[PDB]
Amino acid sequence: DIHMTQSPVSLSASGDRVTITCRASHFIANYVNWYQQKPGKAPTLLIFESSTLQRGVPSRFSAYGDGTEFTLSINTLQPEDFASYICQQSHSPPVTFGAGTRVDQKRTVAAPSVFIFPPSDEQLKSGTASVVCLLNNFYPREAKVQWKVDNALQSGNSQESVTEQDSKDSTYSLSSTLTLSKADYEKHKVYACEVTHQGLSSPVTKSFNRGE
Amino acid sequence: DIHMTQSPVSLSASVGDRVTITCRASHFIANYVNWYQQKPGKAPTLLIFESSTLQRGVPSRFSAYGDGTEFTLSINTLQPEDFASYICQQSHSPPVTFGAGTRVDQKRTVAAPSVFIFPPSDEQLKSGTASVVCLLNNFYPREAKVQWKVDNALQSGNSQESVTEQDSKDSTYSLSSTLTLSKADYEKHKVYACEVTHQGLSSPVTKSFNRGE
Amino acid sequence: TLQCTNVTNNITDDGELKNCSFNMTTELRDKKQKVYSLFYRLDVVQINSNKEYRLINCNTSAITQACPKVSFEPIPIHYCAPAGF
Amino acid sequence: INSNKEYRLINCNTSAITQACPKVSFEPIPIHYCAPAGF
Amino acid sequence: AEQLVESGGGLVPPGRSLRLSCSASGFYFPDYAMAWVRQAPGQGLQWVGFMRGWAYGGSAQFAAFAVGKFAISRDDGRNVVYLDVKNPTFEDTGVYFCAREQRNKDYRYGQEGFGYSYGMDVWGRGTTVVVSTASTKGPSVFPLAPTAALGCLVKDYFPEPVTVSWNSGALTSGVHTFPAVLQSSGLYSLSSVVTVPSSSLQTYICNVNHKPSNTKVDKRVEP
Amino acid sequence: AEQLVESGGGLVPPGRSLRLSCSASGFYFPDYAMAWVRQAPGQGLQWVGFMRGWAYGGSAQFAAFAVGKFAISRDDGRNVVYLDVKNPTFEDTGVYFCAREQRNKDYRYGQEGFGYSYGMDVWGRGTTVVVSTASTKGPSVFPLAPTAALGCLVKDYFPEPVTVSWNSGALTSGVHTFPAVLQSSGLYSLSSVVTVPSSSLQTYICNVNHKPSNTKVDKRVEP
Ligand SMILES: *[C@@H]1O[C@H](CO)[C@@H](O[C@@H]2O[C@H](CO)[C@@H](O[C@@H]3O[C@H](CO[C@H]4O[C@H](CO)[C@@H](O)[C@H](O)[C@@H]4O)[C@@H](O)[C@H](O[C@H]4O[C@H](CO)[C@@H](O)[C@H](O)[C@@H]4O)[C@@H]3O)[C@H](O)[C@H]2NC(C)=O)[C@H](O)[C@H]1NC(C)=O
Ligand SMILES: *[C@@H]1O[C@H](CO)[C@@H](O[C@@H]2O[C@H](CO)[C@@H](O[C@@H]3O[C@H](CO[C@H]4O[C@H](CO)[C@@H](O)[C@H](O)[C@@H]4O)[C@@H](O)[C@H](O[C@H]4O[C@H](CO)[C@@H](O)[C@H](O)[C@@H]4O)[C@@H]3O)[C@H](O)[C@H]2NC(C)=O)[C@H](O)[C@H]1NC(C)=O
Ligand SMILES: *[C@@H]1O[C@H](CO)[C@@H](O[C@@H]2O[C@H](CO)[C@@H](O[C@@H]3O[C@H](CO[C@H]4O[C@H](CO)[C@@H](O)[C@H](O)[C@@H]4O)[C@@H](O)[C@H](O[C@H]4O[C@H](CO)[C@@H](O)[C@H](O)[C@@H]4O)[C@@H]3O)[C@H](O)[C@H]2NC(C)=O)[C@H](O)[C@H]1NC(C)=O
Ligand SMILES: *[C@@H]1O[C@H](CO)[C@@H](O[C@@H]2O[C@H](CO)[C@@H](O[C@@H]3O[C@H](CO[C@H]4O[C@H](CO)[C@@H](O)[C@H](O)[C@@H]4O)[C@@H](O)[C@H](O[C@H]4O[C@H](CO)[C@@H](O)[C@H](O)[C@@H]4O)[C@@H]3O)[C@H](O)[C@H]2NC(C)=O)[C@H](O)[C@H]1NC(C)=O
Ligand SMILES: *[C@@H]1O[C@H](CO)[C@@H](O[C@@H]2O[C@H](CO)[C@@H](O)[C@H](O)[C@H]2NC(C)=O)[C@H](O)[C@H]1NC(C)=O
Ligand SMILES: *[C@@H]1O[C@H](CO)[C@@H](O[C@@H]2O[C@H](CO)[C@@H](O)[C@H](O)[C@H]2NC(C)=O)[C@H](O)[C@H]1NC(C)=O
Ligand SMILES: *[C@@H]1O[C@H](CO)[C@@H](O)[C@H](O)[C@H]1NC(C)=O
Repeated sequence: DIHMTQSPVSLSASGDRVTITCRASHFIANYVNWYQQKPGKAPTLLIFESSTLQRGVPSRFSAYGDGTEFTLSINTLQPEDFASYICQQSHSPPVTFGAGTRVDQKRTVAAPSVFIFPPSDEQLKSGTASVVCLLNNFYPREAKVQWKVDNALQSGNSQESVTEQDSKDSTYSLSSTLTLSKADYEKHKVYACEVTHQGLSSPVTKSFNRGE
Repeated sequence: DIHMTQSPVSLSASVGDRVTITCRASHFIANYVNWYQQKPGKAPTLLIFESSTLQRGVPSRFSAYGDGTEFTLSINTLQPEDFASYICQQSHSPPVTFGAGTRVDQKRTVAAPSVFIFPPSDEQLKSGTASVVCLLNNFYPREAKVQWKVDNALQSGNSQESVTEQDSKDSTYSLSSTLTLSKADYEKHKVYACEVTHQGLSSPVTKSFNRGE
Repeated sequence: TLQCTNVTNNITDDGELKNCSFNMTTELRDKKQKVYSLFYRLDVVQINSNKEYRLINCNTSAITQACPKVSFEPIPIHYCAPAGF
Repeated sequence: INSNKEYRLINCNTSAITQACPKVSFEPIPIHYCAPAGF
Repeated sequence: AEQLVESGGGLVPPGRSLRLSCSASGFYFPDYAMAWVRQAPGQGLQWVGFMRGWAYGGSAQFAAFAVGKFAISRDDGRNVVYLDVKNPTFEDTGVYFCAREQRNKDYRYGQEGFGYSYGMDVWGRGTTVVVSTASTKGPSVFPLAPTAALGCLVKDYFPEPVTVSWNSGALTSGVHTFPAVLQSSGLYSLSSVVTVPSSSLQTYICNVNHKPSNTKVDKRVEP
Repeated sequence: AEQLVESGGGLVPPGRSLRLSCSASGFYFPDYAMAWVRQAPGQGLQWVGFMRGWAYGGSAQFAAFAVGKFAISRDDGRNVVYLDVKNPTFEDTGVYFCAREQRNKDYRYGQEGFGYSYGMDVWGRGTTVVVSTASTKGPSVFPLAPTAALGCLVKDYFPEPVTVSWNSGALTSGVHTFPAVLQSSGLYSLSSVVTVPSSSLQTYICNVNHKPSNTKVDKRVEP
């Protein structure tokens, strides 16, 4: 298959100039359609055929390339342009898409309001020990959540939900919820959520215990 | 050139398994690949011509397909005679380029080699050739490494290695790496070690002997 | 060869009207032009994905259409004898 | 017809084209025009 | 105007085959070829298959996974495209986009090459199919025991949405209602928190309302 | 029936040019195009060149190394294909397969494309040419001085084969007669071992027999 590795993965600017480079594995000389999907919405073609402006898309965008490694550029940024931008080839079946670029706003590196939560005891009466690890108001996207159940590094038993880019400060908020049961809720004690973020200087390990 | 990198390199399953072999390209070859079978010491045999269509005379347990670049053969199901080398080969462009092949053995117990080392006989010293023979026997899998030492000089190129095929009675392999040397450096050196690494071995087994010993 | 579909307007023929798309060339010998047209079932026949049919004369005899300037009316014509008869 | 401009021939959408076979002349010839007799 | 309407189901048990429907509007529909792009939630776009217009043969190809697993069928008499998911698997849980093909300024596709180069202009709403044996249910809303914060786990409902209001909207300061995450059962587990300052840990009643099942759980939060 | 017979030589000195012969049988031979695939021992298949049928021109192309180094010529009067290896090199030591081309179910090749797509159905026996100045000779069979094991190095013979029998076949328990490896001279060096338990190190006489040179060496094994 001909694969699209779209660069970068995320992007941060503020009326800035944005440039996105999407390459190929083969010679696709001009056969790429440049897309826009805002989160929770439909896609939107921006530059069809890797160089030509779609009618209805404003003139601040500009894509081009070489034959293999194509490049979209934006002059200039608008505050509604913080979306996911996907390159996609039109040279060969099957259709392969790009990596996308979830673009937030370059701003102050904000530390998360890190919190951990015991499940309620009627939720213990439901049996589910949903250990909730709250984060709030962090910038950038670079956050890591590490779990501990009696210092066993838990993985797969957690469901994580993150807010989008904020309006009032363009930060994120996170909730990684360690989905567990009651038999290992009471069969274990040390319930720690280790949180690493760039605004954090250290991996913050909030913790609690069985019922505590 | 348009090169075929056939995946995997070797394969292990058992009698009545499902086998799948993926052979890709470097260009767009939309359906122009002939799928081959060469059993060891034998002729090739076309299995799937044109990357999707069954050759008449080849049983229906095989199935190949693809996309345009990365083609894929699948086998449902395995038969005990199917342990052969299966080669993809393009029919899109001259020159003819072949695939990597897949020497398929049977998935079984990981067997450790019966590792041995051997001095040459002294009438073979009278022939001058110091054929230091490093025997392995009854090992599974294929993943074996032979390392040579002549007074702890890591010898390479001065050895001729001969390995048995897939066994019938236990589907293991047996190996003989034979360090081809001369007599002047047979007597000019002492420590004659063959370090053998295998997966069934926990460690690199270094069998050794000395000049005449 | 032809790419045809059953018509959909009414039931009095429901069939028989095949929306036949096709490749063709044009004036500029170097140019192409595949169009669509609607034909009655009696002027075509199929040949053996979607069914494709050409024309029943295309293995037997050549085809001309009428130049549209002439009429088709049977004319009341008196038939006269050469004299001496 | 509407890189470098490319034009064909003006008859190529209207009418076919022949060239003259080069053996014939093109001279207007002094020709007397005679009547059928009885006229 | 020129709009595309995707439908065909929500919760489906695996193995039990599926019918979709890409209902079109607004234009002469067999001008355009049709295609299907699925998308797993939280993932990139996953193209499934296309189907050409009848003038291009009406031919339908697929992606590699979609060989055998799926079946496209359009209907110009209704201007709708049916997609057949026979033997659905839990892998096939995702939002299912359906789009048309775009002709050029001369109202044509490409002559040479693949033919289709001008992209998919109108995108439908996308239908969401969950391949699981769950059921339509009210949520098991449980609060979160704790400037601290607190919350209510709006857990195990179907379908989307609920609407959480902290003391019936009297509390709004710090509400970060997180998006609902599904489970292996296929049930929505929604997180809704609020940064309540730790000196004030009123009685905070999350007044949720799952109007698809009319389930309005009023769960007071307590440490 | 439809069989292909490859011949043309064994040991050849380098530089001295070579004639091969792909003798056919069983079918109407100028129906099919012809090709040559060589193979170095212990290596993958190495296609050399093809030659079309005369209705396709009789045209013969080659691989990149085979440009200038080789020359194909078929003979429909004998149903044989001669291959000319002018200036053979030691690189050109290998087993030389020769195969035909396969027509379809309608008995035809491909119209568009390259033309040849249905593979090579009948494969010949393959001829083996060693480009070296060695000679036909009996082996220098030497035993191997040592549950231990022992062996006999059946070294420096031409041609294949020998037949080793331990005490004339009275010993069989543990015999791993390894395949014969060639040398830089081009002489076969065969390994034949047997796992003899170290408490019993009888007199083990490997009774080899190189019947192409009638060389039956009966070498007793001693530590
Ligand atoms: C055999 O198959 C052919 C091949 O397609 C059919 O030919 C089509 O016939 C239909 C008849 O409806 C044509 O559809 C109409 O096209 C009009 C032209 O508009 C096009 O171009 C304008 C700009 O010039 C664009 O803005 C527009 O988007 C179109 O691309 C449209 O104006 C008509 O649309 C209007 O009415 C419809 C409802 O009728 C509304 O939905 C629209 O919004 C709009 O108000 C209409 O779409 C079509 O163009 C023909 N295509 C071709 C290639 O010729 C044959 O009719 C068919 N025969 C049978 C019997 O089925
Ligand atoms: C008028 O002429 C035009 C232009 O020729 C036609 O448009 C073509 O329509 C055909 C219909 O068959 C399309 O053909 C399909 O091609 C696919 C492969 O495309 C690759 O190769 C072509 C040629 O090199 C490239 O243009 C393209 O970029 C790709 O690299 C095949 O995969 C298709 O076959 C598939 O389905 C069949 C069964 O249906 C399977 O057996 C196959 O395995 C495979 O799955 C098919 O052959 C073609 O793409 C169109 N465009 C072109 C050539 O540009 C019009 O249809 C024609 N109109 C008429 C006759 O009315
Ligand atoms: C001018 O050039 C043309 C084109 O090559 C030649 O025509 C060919 O002539 C040869 C003559 O041998 C024909 O070969 C014969 O084909 C017969 C048809 O069988 C074919 O098809 C059946 C299925 O329908 C298959 O089962 C079969 O395998 C073949 O593919 C065979 O019946 C003949 O074989 C019989 O005799 C031969 C030996 O004589 C035996 O080995 C066979 O077992 C069997 O008894 C034979 O193979 C060939 O088909 C012709 N091709 C065409 C396209 O016509 C002209 O002969 C040539 N003229 C001159 C003077 O050179
Ligand atoms: C009846 O008609 C068919 C065609 O309808 C003829 O078959 C063609 O014969 C030609 C002979 O020239 C073949 O042409 C060769 O093409 C090669 C390029 O390869 C690509 O394309 C072909 C065609 O698609 C593929 O099959 C191939 O895999 C590749 O995709 C060239 O590389 C060849 O040239 C080589 O040699 C010449 C010298 O001879 C050098 O100058 C070149 O550098 C190069 O090394 C060659 O040109 C063609 O493949 C055949 N098939 C087609 C077009 O479909 C029949 O021969 C004809 N029969 C008659 C007249 O009796
Ligand atoms: C060539 O034309 C002939 C005459 O129409 C077709 O031959 C037969 O036609 C009759 C009447 O249409 C049919 O009932 C037969 O079935 C036809 N025979 C066959 C074999 O089809 C003939 O079909 C035409 N050839 C092609 C390729 O369409
Ligand atoms: C078809 O021929 C006609 C006649 O030449 C061309 O039509 C117009 O010709 C007049 C006289 O030269 C020009 O002033 C017009 O500009 C022509 N029309 C256009 C649109 O150019 C006509 O161009 C020809 N069309 C084609 C496709 O060959
Ligand atoms: C419509 O086309 C189909 C294609 O299968 C054909 O079977 C059918 O007879 C046609 N309909 C009519 C009413 O002729």
